[PDB]
Amino acid sequence: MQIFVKTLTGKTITLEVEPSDTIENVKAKIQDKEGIPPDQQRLIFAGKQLEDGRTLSDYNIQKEDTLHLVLRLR
Ligand SMILES: [Mg+2]
Repeated sequence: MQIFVKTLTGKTITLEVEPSDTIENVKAKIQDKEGIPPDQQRLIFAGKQLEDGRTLSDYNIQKEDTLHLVLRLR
């Protein structure tokens, strides 16, 4: 399924994912597309800060949901 990850400027990063993909895996996909190291990425959905070891399904993320990406220096 596709999900969207919005950056601070409103850019959409579209990812192809499965419900059993982890947040670690999502950050790896973002690194591959955008070149941003996973350790610099913070993902948020429905007000929750998303933990690397949990899955999309653990957060009830569904097709075409919009996550937010916030970045940190390092
Ligand atoms: Mg896969």
